[PDB]
Amino acid sequence: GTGYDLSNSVFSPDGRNFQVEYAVKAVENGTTSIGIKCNDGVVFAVEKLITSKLLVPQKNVKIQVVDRHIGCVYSGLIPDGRHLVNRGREEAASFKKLYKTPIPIPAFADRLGQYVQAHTLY
Amino acid sequence: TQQPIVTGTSVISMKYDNGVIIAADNLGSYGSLLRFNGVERLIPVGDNTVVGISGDISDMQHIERLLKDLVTENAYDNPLADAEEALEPSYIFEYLATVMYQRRSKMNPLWNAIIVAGVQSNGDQFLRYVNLLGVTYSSPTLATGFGAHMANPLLRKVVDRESDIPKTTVQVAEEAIVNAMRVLYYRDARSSRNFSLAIIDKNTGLTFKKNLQVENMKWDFAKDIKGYGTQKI
Repeated sequence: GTGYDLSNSVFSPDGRNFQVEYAVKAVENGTTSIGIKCNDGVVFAVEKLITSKLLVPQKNVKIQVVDRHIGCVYSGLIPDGRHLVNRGREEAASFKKLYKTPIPIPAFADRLGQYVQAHTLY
Repeated sequence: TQQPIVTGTSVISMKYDNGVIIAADNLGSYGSLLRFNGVERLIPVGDNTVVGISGDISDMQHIERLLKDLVTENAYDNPLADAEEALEPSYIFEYLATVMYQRRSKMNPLWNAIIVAGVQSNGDQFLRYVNLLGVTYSSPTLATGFGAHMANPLLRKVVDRESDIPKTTVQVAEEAIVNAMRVLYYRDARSSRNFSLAIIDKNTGLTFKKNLQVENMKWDFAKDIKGYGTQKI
């Protein structure tokens, strides 16, 4: 039968999580942005579609910083991304408070992964 | 429900024609044991503010942390973080004020006395105090602990009221501040000779001097004292 795609945590007979994949589509329908790692850093950049001349130039910023040494850029449903950054921030703070040193990138990433992966469990 | 342990003594400050100065020594006392000799107690926040703190050091250290976070979080989604929407002295102070009164009202105070000195976006000097009970006030001069007793009388002979601020120079002011500091070393058993001074001028910006010392000391007269009254030699 079907219907294996009306609920987010349901595995389909082929072992996929359809809602996760429909999510990806919302992504693909979005602006591009990239990240180029380099010899001692990383660069981020995003396309920012100019919907109208009414938009005030250089104001609706999209890239976001986490702590003071982390840049975050995403494509898709902007708010979902912001939500993801608020948690990132909170998780960065929690790490610093307890360990003093600012959150290592690998560690930051995993903190992000785990929160996202969690959104495919219920 | 606490009792300070490692502590730091006075913090003195005064505001002049185009800025403010503030200072504090580098000691962390443990009762009568002058335990730690390299404790900065003047905390620079950004480029237009320095917050001096006296009281329990562990709580100070906690307030250091709160201040860095306040800075980190103001940068967030703030395109104007290093300009028009940068942390002003008044913002930092009202935050700290708020925390102090909330901790006192919960009966778990941050055992400190704090002076926030700085200059505002529009050029106005800012100098104000808040302590473990949430009491706050402002004056052309301000000091905590012994400094309130000794330093204030001195610092006030230069700036007795508001009108004197525009007539006072950095040189005058800094001179005063260093003398008061010297005085305190003489009469405060918990002072140290080493200290930190900082000026926040509406033009030169923030100057923070580390490793100053009390000099020009008058101790020579001690030789002509013998006994406590009737003793001759």
